[PDB]
Amino acid sequence: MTPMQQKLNEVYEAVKNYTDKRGRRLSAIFLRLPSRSELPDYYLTIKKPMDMEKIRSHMMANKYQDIDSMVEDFVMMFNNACTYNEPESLIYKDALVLHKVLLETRRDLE
Ligand SMILES: CC(C)(C)OC(=O)N1CCN(c2cc(-c3ccccc3O)nnc2N)CC1
Repeated sequence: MTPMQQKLNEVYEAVKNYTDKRGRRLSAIFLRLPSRSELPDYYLTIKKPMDMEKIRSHMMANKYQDIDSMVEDFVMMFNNACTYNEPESLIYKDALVLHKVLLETRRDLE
């Protein structure tokens, strides 16, 4: 695997694997967004749906030319979560924390 592919897998795994101070894996809610059949209202609040399974499949299909492209999908996903849920909710706070982890991970790989 190229250094580019190694950095992509590392960024993805940092987000996926992060746990909080009590061991809770924050990424669990962001793996699979329910379909529009199951969750119509989300697809009207949210222009471009995104979840980690989609990011993972783009990564296995090498569709990421650089790291910036992967971060954009992650930031899109976390912005989506912070649009659909209110700031006081757990999912909003989990999105904010994983967003910070994402950027700190990209920075550490600079
Ligand atoms: C019972 C039924 C009505 C089907 O609802 C559910 O099963 N839900 C579970 C998922 N849930 C949410 C997912 C995301 C989310 C997921 C992946 C990526 C980004 C995201 O924002 N965000 N906010 C939510 N609150 C919506 C409600």
